[PDB]
Amino acid sequence: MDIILGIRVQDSVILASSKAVTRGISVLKDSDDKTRQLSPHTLMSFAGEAGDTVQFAEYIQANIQLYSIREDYELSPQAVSSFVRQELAKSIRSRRPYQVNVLIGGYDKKKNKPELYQIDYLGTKVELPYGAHGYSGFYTFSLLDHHYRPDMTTEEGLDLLKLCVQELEKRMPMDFKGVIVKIVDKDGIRQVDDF
Amino acid sequence: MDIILGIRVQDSVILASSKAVTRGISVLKDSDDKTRQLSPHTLMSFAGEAGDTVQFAEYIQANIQLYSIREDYELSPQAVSSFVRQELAKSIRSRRPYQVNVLIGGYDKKKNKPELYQIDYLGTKVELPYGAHGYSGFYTFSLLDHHYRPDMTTEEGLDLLKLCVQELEKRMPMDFKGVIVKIVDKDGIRQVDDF
Amino acid sequence: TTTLAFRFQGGIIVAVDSRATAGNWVASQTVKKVIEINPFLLGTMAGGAADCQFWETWLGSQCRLHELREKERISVAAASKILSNLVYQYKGAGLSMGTMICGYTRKEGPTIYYVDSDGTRLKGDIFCVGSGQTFAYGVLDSNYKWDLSVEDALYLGKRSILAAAHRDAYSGGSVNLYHVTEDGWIYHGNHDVGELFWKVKEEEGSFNNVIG
Amino acid sequence: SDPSSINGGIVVAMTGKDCVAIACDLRLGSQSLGVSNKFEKIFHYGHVFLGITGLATDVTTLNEMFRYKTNLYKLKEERAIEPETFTQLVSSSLYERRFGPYFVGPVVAGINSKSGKPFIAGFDLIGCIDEAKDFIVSGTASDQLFGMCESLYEPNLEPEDLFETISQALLNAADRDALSGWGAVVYIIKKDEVVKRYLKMRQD
Amino acid sequence: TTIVGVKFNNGVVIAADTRSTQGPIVADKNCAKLHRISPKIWCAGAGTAADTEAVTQLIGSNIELHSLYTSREPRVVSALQMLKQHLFKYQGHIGAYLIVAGVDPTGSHLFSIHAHGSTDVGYYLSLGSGSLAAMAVLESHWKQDLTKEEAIKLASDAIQAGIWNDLGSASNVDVCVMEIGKDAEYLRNYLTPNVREEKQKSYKFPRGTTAVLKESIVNICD
Amino acid sequence: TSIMAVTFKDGVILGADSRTTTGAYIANRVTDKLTRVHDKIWCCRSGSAADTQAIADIVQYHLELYTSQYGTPSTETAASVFKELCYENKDNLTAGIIVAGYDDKNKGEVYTIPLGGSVHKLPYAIAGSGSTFIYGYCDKNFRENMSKEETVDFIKHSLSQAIKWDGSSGGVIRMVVLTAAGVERLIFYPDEYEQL
Amino acid sequence: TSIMAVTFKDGVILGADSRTTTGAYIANRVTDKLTRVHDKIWCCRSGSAADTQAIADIVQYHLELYTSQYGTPSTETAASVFKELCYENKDNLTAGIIVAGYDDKNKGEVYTIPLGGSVHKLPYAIAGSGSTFIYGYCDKNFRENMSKEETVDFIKHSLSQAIKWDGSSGGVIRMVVLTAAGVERLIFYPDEYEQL
Amino acid sequence: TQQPIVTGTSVISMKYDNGVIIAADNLGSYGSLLRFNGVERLIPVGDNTVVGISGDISDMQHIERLLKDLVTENAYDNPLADAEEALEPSYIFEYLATVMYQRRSKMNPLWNAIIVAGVQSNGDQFLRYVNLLGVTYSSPTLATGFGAHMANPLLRKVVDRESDIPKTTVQVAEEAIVNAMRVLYYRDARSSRNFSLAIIDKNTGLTFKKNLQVENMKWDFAKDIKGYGTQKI
Amino acid sequence: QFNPYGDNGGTILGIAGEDFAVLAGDTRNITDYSINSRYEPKVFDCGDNIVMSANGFAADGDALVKRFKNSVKWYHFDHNDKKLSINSAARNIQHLLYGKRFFPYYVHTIIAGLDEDGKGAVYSFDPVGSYEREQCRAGGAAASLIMPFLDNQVNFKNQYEPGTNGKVKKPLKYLSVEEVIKLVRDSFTSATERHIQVGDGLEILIVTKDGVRKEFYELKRD
Ligand SMILES: *[B]([O])([O])[C]([C][C]([C])[C])[N]C(=O)[C]([C]C1=[C][C]=[C][C]=[C]1)[N]C(=O)C1=[C]N=[C][C]=N1
Ligand SMILES: *[B]([O])([O])[C]([C][C]([C])[C])[N]C(=O)[C]([C]C1=[C][C]=[C][C]=[C]1)[N]C(=O)C1=[C]N=[C][C]=N1
Ligand SMILES: *[B]([O])([O])[C]([C][C]([C])[C])[N]C(=O)[C]([C]C1=[C][C]=[C][C]=[C]1)[N]C(=O)C1=[C]N=[C][C]=N1
Ligand SMILES: *[B]([O])([O])[C]([C][C]([C])[C])[N]C(=O)[C]([C]C1=[C][C]=[C][C]=[C]1)[N]C(=O)C1=[C]N=[C][C]=N1
Ligand SMILES: [Cl-]
Ligand SMILES: [Cl-]
Ligand SMILES: [Mg+2]
Ligand SMILES: [Mg+2]
Ligand SMILES: [Mg+2]
Ligand SMILES: [Mg+2]
Repeated sequence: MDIILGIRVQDSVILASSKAVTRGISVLKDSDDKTRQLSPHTLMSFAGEAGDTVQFAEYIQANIQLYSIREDYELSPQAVSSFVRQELAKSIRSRRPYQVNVLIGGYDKKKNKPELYQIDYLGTKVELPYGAHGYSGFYTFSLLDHHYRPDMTTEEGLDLLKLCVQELEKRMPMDFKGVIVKIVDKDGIRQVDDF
Repeated sequence: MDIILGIRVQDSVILASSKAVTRGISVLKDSDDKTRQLSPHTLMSFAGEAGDTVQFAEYIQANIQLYSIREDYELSPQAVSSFVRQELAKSIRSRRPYQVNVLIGGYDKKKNKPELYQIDYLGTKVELPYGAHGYSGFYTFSLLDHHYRPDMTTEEGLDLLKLCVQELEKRMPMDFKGVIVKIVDKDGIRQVDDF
Repeated sequence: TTTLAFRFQGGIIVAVDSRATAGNWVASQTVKKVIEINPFLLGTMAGGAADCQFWETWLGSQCRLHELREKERISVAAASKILSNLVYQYKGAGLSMGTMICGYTRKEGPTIYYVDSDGTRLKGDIFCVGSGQTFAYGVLDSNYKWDLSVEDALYLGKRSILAAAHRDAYSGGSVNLYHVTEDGWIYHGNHDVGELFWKVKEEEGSFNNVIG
Repeated sequence: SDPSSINGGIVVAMTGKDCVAIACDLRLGSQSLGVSNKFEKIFHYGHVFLGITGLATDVTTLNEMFRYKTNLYKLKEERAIEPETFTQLVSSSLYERRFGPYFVGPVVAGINSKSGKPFIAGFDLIGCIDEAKDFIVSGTASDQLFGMCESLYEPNLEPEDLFETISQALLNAADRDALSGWGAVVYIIKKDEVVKRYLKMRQD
Repeated sequence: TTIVGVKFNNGVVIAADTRSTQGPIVADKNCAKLHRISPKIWCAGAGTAADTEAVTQLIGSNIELHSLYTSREPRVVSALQMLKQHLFKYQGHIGAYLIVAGVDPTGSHLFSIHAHGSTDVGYYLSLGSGSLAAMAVLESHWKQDLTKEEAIKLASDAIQAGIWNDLGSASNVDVCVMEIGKDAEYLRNYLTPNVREEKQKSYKFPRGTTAVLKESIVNICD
Repeated sequence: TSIMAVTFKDGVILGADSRTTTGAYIANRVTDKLTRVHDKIWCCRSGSAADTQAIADIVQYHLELYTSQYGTPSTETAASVFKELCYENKDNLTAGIIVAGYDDKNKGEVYTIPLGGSVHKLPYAIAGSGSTFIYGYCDKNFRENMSKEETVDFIKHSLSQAIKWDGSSGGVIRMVVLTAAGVERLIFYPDEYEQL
Repeated sequence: TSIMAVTFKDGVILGADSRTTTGAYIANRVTDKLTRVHDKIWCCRSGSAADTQAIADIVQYHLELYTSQYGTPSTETAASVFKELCYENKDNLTAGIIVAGYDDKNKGEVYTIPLGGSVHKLPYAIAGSGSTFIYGYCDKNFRENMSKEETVDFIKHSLSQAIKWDGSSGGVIRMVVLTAAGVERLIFYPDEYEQL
Repeated sequence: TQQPIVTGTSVISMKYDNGVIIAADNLGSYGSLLRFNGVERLIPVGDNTVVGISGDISDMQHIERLLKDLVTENAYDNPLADAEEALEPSYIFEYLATVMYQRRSKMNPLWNAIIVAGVQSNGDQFLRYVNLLGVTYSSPTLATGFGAHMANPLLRKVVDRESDIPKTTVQVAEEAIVNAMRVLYYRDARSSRNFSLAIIDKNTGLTFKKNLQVENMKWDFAKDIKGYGTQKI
Repeated sequence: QFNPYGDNGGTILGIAGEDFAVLAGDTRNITDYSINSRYEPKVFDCGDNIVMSANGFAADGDALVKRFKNSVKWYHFDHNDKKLSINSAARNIQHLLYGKRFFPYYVHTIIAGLDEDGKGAVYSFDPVGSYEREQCRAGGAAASLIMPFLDNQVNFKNQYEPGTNGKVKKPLKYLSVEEVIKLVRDSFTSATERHIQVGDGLEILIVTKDGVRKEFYELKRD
């Protein structure tokens, strides 16, 4: 798919992901949720080749849910991100690699810290304060470089995210039909229904 | 460029043309007028390869304006469309052809009739009640097939044109930044400033 | 390459970077991507160094010949169109140019034209051209207003290039500023990014991802 | 397309008098787009230091692999691995992927705990050992680094002098490379103390 | 790379240069291109460096185990056969071009192996980018019934021809001498044309020249 | 490469040049292309040196193991082992081999195995890049039941011309004589055969 | 194609096969590849039939006009006109021509002009696809100052072998004799030359 | 753009104390076929210059005619054609070098490598190279094709730099050239035993030697070489 | 297919002083792994106190230099023996290069001399005519090795003043001709070590108000 953004503020991680699904000349859907909850305090957004994106996300989801049941314990975002990276790093040298780029937004309940990880289809992991995949970063990183702070509130994070989406809506050629925004914090995961 | 539409109603021809100019990854402009007045009662919209479009349109414009001064007389839309077709038909077998598709909307003052001509870069001319170039027709011709009449008013033509633009905005992947609409009738050419 | 130019209350702001590359190799950090066509016209340079340099200094010769024959300053529209018509003749041959022809005349006021080696000629209020154009657009679009002071507009243009110099690998070196008014252009210095970055970071409180 | 120059980055190592130094930039990008300025390329397993340039996913993978192997080595051998031995382990491990290699340019640096002798070594992506006395370079600005090292370097430098030489080699080489920079780290290594310094450099 | 092998009346001598290159860049100014397969069997290698090192050690390992199994000194034809059959297996993808030499209970031997697995026999041989310079010297000065001292000179003269005239060859000259009845003598940097020349200047920096942001002690201990 | 094998009254003689080339560079000017797969069964090799060596080595192994179980093999049997390898691996090989041997029962026999892996029993055979230039000469001058001296002259003259015209051929002319008497090796240097 | 020209005591003789092929189909089995550019200057044609005809026609025109102005041209002059066309148009031609002629001053002369457009004056020359197989035979059997009958036998035997081995060559063996006596055409059929 | 058909291999040359030597074999190859065995590839221009040409023979014959025409043209209205205004090696070279680069710039090159060897009016030795690309260079030793790889190393052992030229005699130089020609016959698959050699001395003038042969060849050691490794018989 | 271009190796270096300028370049000429000449001059005196070098494909380099020298000659004829200023020469060369924009001179051109105020000047060109006045510029094969060294040792990049720790830069003091020649020699000695196409000899042309002087130094011949 197209645009997926992530921003880590003081006490939460915010993921924004486009709603459009365009197969060639037609926009088939304008309300697609490009994300999966891996665990109560860990969310993963994704974008890449059709089919592979969802197949990969649900495969990861299942594995983390299996771990959670076996140990009666939630893995740290760092641990989940490392598991995901390894799967992609294994995948890139497969017969047919997963063509999927992901952002992993999680709240570590042990450290009481939000954490954002950006991983591409090669298995290239980086922890960031804010991240993006595809052409999104080309427009949005300049704004985030200017406006971002580590001590921002969730509301300020959302306002800065609106400024990113506005810039994308102005300068990007493709109509991505807005974004679904989700917040990950100590209380879990919730969706901002008005954006 | 991208989307150009034309519709011939009872007493006028209406041309709608997208405002976006996208050079690669960025939308450089969102207020571009993809049209030239060839004579007081003849308007030509255009779309194709960058540079060629404007270069061709202005070349045609100059030629028709030269004719107008020499004869102190306005050529019929049919005559202008035939001149334009010949230039493109000459062009297609040139060293470097004009990669330009045009719609010519004119009001024939002699016959008191609106006339719409669709001509592609090969020099393929057809007179139509409504026309389009590029991927626009794929969405819009079904609506026009259903809703169009030869006896429609200009206001009804504009309402039917809004329905076309709405469908394009819903299903086309590219954000073409709306359209500039222009009406060609017995009183000349005018622009609808609110659309 | 990152170049920008935008219209506002106090005329035009033009800001460019200084980097030139050959693959991953940084060939130069001291390139002049602004050409002073005359006391009222500026041209920005992006793409092929030789193509832009050669044809923009040639453009100056044509503009000079115009005002000799017509006893009048050439319009920004006419000057830009001389360049666009020229490159259009060479279309397909492989010229690589992304330019902004910026200036001020009485009849036009402050005017900017985007001229392209594909033959594209566009009039507008804001333009960013080059490999780092997207980075510059972000800062510009979120802070632009018509009612900006020459001082604030200059800083915005300078800051928008800095943003691009940081993120774009093929942009950087230093920032050249120009301000175009009713009485001509005015150079506003060369600003090394190696000093400007740390200065802006400290004073502005931005760039919190980098450590310093 | 070229895997060794997608992410970008550099590593350099130098020997001094009873000391070694290893340094790296902090950039990780996706071609022209800079992504991270905290991507360190130097790791250590006990007292042996390993710098790795090239494709970032492999940099990460190999680090995790050599941590894995040096940890088992230690459990069985009941001692930490030495630079000379680790060098052979890196070569072995790379060559086993001869026809499906890791796209990397590793650099080993450290001091032998028994002899006290300073040691550096470089490799190609498939295991060939370059065991230089003076210096080792790696990455997208290796040509630049070779020129800087070959002119600036002199033998038997003291730890605090070696720091200046290697830092200036890296910095000026990175500033002539579009895909290197965005910060830098220098490790100064002595027989029983190691100092890590982050350098201030231009952020473009 | 210039590598050479010359037979003499009571043994055989091997030689090589010491340059390694990535394109036009010099990677190592003192690469050791002479390898030990067994104590009295050495081979010189050109081509892909990792392949020459790896294939030389693998066969060296198997030769050692074979020697122990058979309770005998290893032969040169055994190394030759093991090497060529391995290189052939990989249809030239293992870029090892070798000159194999040694003494064993059968006598003294000199061979060459190409990456595809073809072997040759001779009294004098050369491989590498500088092989043509070296062979021109060998074809001009070789005679049969050489002494140990004459053969070493001929070999090192051949290696010099490559050093000067071939851009892929430079720096020092390594030699190894395998004589019958004697221990093999590996002559690392047998010839060093004299050196680098002192540099007009010293570029040692003033301490504090480099700007620093942070410092910390690294915990290497357990 | 210029190779040939010729049957005569007392047995068979194999002949070959000694040039190995990498493009236009002569990598070896004293090559031995006459190789032994059994006491009195030899072959002439043309094409890839690596392929023809590997094949010959495998054949020698097969005939050595044959001999240990069933006694001395026939020349026809040796040719069949060559054929089996060349035919079954025809996609991956570039080998043109002439097999020649001496039995007491069958006397001198010659089998040629070109690129495809086909076998052809002949009175004499020529192969290699330089063979093209001596098809006319060899056809005109060959006779059956020649003497040893006549056959040596025939091979010497034929390969002399092949060498003269083919750049891929040169050096010395090696020959191997196979008779009841035993195995004799011959060599002829440029100064001898060039003046013919 | 198998063509050759041979100088001898009384003059020169040209020889050629008569096969024209389109792939493996013999489009013409009775072709005349011996063509006349002047009374006693002829040529042998190999390569493209269209190219070699066009060239020969142009040469005949040049020598006809030469003769009208300056009298009978030399064989060397004819070869130069061939060369000029073949050399200057080397990118667009596929022609291998042998020029042979008889002067009273110079007697029999032979010039060969291969693909590149170079000229080579020789005692005798062979060309065409089938020439490859008779380099050895022709080199061994050619003598200078042969008789007419010896030269006819030399050409007949040589082309017989060239035809035997080359599939692009065949049919009849045509010959043209150039002497002071005049111009004599000879022909030799398969039944005659195959049994040689 | 073309491809070479009938070709000539190495041309080797070197300076010595009183002049220059140049040599080249008499072969005209046609791919792997050693087609023409009597080709002169050394072409003298006057009594002070020799042009050695390798590569495409048809282009060589064209150049040969240009040089012949150059001599004729220089004589026109020139009373000093056999004296002060005679053709120098430097004139002949520069002409060829101009033609070669012009032809490469039209993408229709003369597929050759040329060495102009001669002695100037003031007695100075002239030796310079030019090829199909119009690339030119001068050195105490010059060689084309395989000669560059095999001959130069041998000739450079005699004259390694400019200061070795006055110390090198014509006998030593000729000896080195003749040895190099032997080595090329051992190792170049497109060489012939027969060759031509030319000496241009400032005292004795132009000495052009034809029908030379490679002699004193070592082949006897071939008898001892058996098999390709393990074979003993 | 015919490739009209070639690579003759070599490396050049121009440094502008306060009242002088130097243009240096090695004297080695190569193709692939072979040396054509150990002494083939690459930097030329073009008259009017201007020195020039066109490094890369020697045929195009020689052609360009030849044409520019010719341009100087005709500039004298057409403009009453007026001296061609270094800035005027630079612009003239841009037009020579760009004239072949669609079939370029495959060379990196540098010129050096003095400006009209008597100060040292160096101009650098790309193959298709883009140019810029610089204080320092290396060109050719080993340019990537040398330029960073010059950024550090001529413009004092990344160098600060001890004690201040990154706050105060090393001041940009002017360099003497003796100091510049040391940097040039060390640059070419370093380049020779790590680049195979660089060596044999170094020739430097120094330009002052008094005229053009030459200096020659040996380099390693391997
Ligand atoms: B900029 O990147 O467009 C820049 C502008 C120019 C005026 C210096 N161009 C370059 O850096 C180009 C390469 C390039 C990089 C990225 C996008 C487009 C083009 N470099 C050159 O033209 C050049 C000129 N001389 C020497 C080396 N490189
Ligand atoms: B010599 O040229 O044969 C030499 C032999 C010696 C070094 C073992 N070879 C090399 O130096 C090779 C050249 C080469 C480059 C690229 C692909 C294949 C071969 N060098 C290396 O293998 C090499 C060594 N270290 C780092 C990188 N490459
Ligand atoms: B002969 O030319 O066919 C010869 C016979 C071989 C058994 C020594 N072959 C070669 O010389 C081949 C190349 C070749 C030339 C002509 C036709 C077919 C093949 N050479 C090699 O196999 C070779 C060359 N250099 C190194 C190793 N092997
Ligand atoms: B001979 O084979 O070269 C022959 C000589 C020609 C003068 C009659 N040429 C041909 O037969 C050619 C094909 C060819 C075969 C072998 C080598 C080169 C060319 N044939 C034709 O030109 C031809 C075939 N069919 C119709 C017309 N022309
Ligand atoms: Cl062999
Ligand atoms: Cl015909
Ligand atoms: Mg149509
Ligand atoms: Mg940058
Ligand atoms: Mg060398
Ligand atoms: Mg037939």
